[PDB]
Amino acid sequence: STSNGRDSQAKRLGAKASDGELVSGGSILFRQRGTHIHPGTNVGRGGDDTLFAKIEGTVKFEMKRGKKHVSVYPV
Amino acid sequence: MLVPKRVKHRREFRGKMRGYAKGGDTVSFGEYGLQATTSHWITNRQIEAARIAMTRYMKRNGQVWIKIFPHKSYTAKAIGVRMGSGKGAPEGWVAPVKRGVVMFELGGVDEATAREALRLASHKLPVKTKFVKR
Amino acid sequence: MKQNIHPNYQPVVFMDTTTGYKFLTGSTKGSKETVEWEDGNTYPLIRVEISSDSHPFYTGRQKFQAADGRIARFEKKYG
Amino acid sequence: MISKPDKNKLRQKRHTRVRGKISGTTETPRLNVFRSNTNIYAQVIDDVTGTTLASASSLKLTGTKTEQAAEVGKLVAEAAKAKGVEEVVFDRGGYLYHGRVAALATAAREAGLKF
Amino acid sequence: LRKAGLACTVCGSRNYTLNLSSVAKEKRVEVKKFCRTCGKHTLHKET
Amino acid sequence: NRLKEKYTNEVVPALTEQFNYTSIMAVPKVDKIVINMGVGDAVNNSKNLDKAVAELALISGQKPLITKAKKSVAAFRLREGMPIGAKVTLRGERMFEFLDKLVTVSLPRVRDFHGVSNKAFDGRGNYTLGVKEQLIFPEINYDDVDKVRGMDIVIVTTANTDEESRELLAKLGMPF
RNA sequence: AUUGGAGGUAGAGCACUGUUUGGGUGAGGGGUCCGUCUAGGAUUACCAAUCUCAGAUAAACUCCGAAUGCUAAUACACAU
RNA sequence: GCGGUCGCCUCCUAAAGAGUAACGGAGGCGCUCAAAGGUUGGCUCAGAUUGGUUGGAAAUCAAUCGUAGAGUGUAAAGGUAAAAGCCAGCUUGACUGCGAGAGCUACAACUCGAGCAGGUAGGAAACUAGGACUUAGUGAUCCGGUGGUACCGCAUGGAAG
RNA sequence: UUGGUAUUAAUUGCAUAGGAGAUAUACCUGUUCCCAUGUCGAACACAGAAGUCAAGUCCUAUUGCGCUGGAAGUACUUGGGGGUUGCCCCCUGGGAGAUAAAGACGAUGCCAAGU
Repeated sequence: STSNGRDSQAKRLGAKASDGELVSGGSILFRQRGTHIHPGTNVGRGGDDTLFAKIEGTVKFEMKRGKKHVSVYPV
Repeated sequence: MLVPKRVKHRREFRGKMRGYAKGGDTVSFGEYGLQATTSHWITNRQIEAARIAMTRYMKRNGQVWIKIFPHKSYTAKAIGVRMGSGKGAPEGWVAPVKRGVVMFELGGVDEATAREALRLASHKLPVKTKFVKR
Repeated sequence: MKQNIHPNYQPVVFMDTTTGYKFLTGSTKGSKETVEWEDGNTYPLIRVEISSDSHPFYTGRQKFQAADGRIARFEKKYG
Repeated sequence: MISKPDKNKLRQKRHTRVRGKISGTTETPRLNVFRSNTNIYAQVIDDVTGTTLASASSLKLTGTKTEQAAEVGKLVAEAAKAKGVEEVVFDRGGYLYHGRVAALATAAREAGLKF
Repeated sequence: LRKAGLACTVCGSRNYTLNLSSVAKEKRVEVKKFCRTCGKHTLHKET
Repeated sequence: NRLKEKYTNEVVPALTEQFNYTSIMAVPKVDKIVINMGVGDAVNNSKNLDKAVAELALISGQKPLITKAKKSVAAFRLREGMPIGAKVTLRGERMFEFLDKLVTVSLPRVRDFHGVSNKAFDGRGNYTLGVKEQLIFPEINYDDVDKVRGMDIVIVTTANTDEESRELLAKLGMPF
């Protein structure tokens, strides 16, 4: 044998919009079981510890704190 | 021959073999070298098998070195076994070669002596090295 | 301080008499008690009358251990 | 054996811990929580244009016994009502709610500001 | 090991379902929650 | 106290002789003690050590607390545990309620060759010390000293000056 | 096609986790003898306790970091 | 054919979005925790070195250095100091009724979730709270229980169901 | 000369050297009051500000270190093309890392006062 038919079911990790889009209030931003990016205004961290929006508007990235971030700038 | 005494992954991949030397591509702690103009999977028994011949000609000298360490747990399979159903046995240890690889350091070595057991290692290496100065 | 020290400082009715130089308070021993004797819960004698020079490394330098050393092992006229 | 590590850096340390529970600076500016060894400042701060600041404290612009005063900055707290910001962000910083913090804090709560 | 439910005074005799430590602790679980007339808590019980 | 005054006024010369002159409010100065069993030994019952905690309440610095070892030793199987040997961690004017023991009572009681501890170099102006038994502190010690379970004694200056610390303790009471 | 992001892949060097070549660095652990109040001071010896300097080394190393591609908007072209 | 394997989570193989091949590698999990959960309020580790009676390589201590070279209930991954690390108090929100909006994609499923109501619980207030640092810790319908049930109750009432 | 606050994020921090304490901050004095402590005025808190620049602080100077920072060239590579191919070469477009010439002992606002 191998003891290696033991399997992992991969799943979708990464981005959803990532670029200034008019993403819906309470909509998904970036799947994270582990935070590379870090939150901001109009943005919630999930029970799935992702980033989810709260209010529509542009969702550009910011280098706050010497670190990677997402808020939502309105309009 | 000489073995990495502890290993966190006793199987490897076969790796690749592309292009040119990575680092150690000049002679560092010798006067002489032999540029690997080719690339293979050199085996530790073949290397030290060259090195006792290097003692035989190169009798009384000190810091005459090979450079590499055999890093690769190379693994073959057996007779009549079908394809797969597991991966086989780690028979030993190998280092990779690139083109342009300097392999040899030579200290306290004359020019006339500096081709000879080296020239036997031309018959004791599966690679096409050649004579190199600093 | 703790409030209401249920550990020690408890006042045994004694005296830290002379050259320990303490009297009595919420205190229990040694260097802690108070600095006076001129009212006298008890009176300052019961421990000692000679100071830290009560240590015999220095008690009038404590050379009363001398003489010793050179009569070890031979200044004699026997044999 | 060295010394105590300094209270100002430790209260800007804890102040940086607390501030994320605090902020909302624009449209509800923050009145500080400060202490000197002596006497404490008074400032209301939005994003950077933190409109008014004053001592109310021991460097020559003070109440007399500003320690356990009412005016530990209640003047400046009423000056927040002179701006027009009156139920706004009040700090905590690296500070107990118990000490002379409570004087200006509860006294501003008397002065018609919130917490 | 661990399997229990949670009762109350009336609650249809059972409100919540939880097992917390029915072999480690083994005393009692007492949890106040909301009833069918939520808007007020009551102190709640265990099956 | 008493050695406040003879401290400051007797070091005003040693101000000038030693390192800093003119820093007349902040010169070198003592810090504290720590007084500990630290025996280990807890694996037997820990209860005999819980009479060493009454030995530390008996020497009566302050409340006799205890420490937990970071890892619990395989050679001692103790499973980290809070009783290990006692703790005070005594400081200040309580030290100044404690030093006249050290200079006119304690080692001048135990008479053991003026207790030389010149080995105690803590790098920066601190100075260790130990003790085996304590027949120290009259009318407190006896009728339970069938074995003194130990104690350790570490003085510490504010200064990093080891030799001026030697002149700072050995200024008063104990030669080495 | 331009702009916007994202991804660490190839490559590299080693910045960490791994392995490892020398050179320096050293308790100690075994070779005189003084010698079992008496331990030892030792002699050199293998690693020389780390660390230091070059030399590397990797799929499960990455302080970095592509070119490609993917996506967003816009532009132009179309017709889906 | 034998052997093994047949579920779910984690990393490589994955080719710089995802996607993932083989009887490929590496591991596992088939849980605990009424407090390791919430909240408030504080704290910073491991380790190195010195020095100190029992003494050890570490028991303890103190000092010095110390970006985490620890820990994070539980493997691994990511994350991790405004701490998710550590300790105290309150504490039972590991609430009810939801749920816009989303993501993921044969379906079934699954991942969240703004905000609102009903009251709550801490917290002075603000603020937070629909389990745990996130991710294993779990299975379709039936059928029979458990309780409630303004429902039906076979002409009619009830009862049976 | 400060102190307070943000922002830029280690060109910004460290190390060394000097100054400033009187504006102030700070160090501190005591425990009385509230609050104190797995102990303790340590810490925190309260009250005072004796003494004080010793330290923190802040300013100034220094590239000793860390920090930042390219290149030219170059690895790699789209698209295309060729040859003996577990491969290599070439065109075109892209273009690193390392280097690395160099910067660097911060900078920008926001308030009370020796300003």
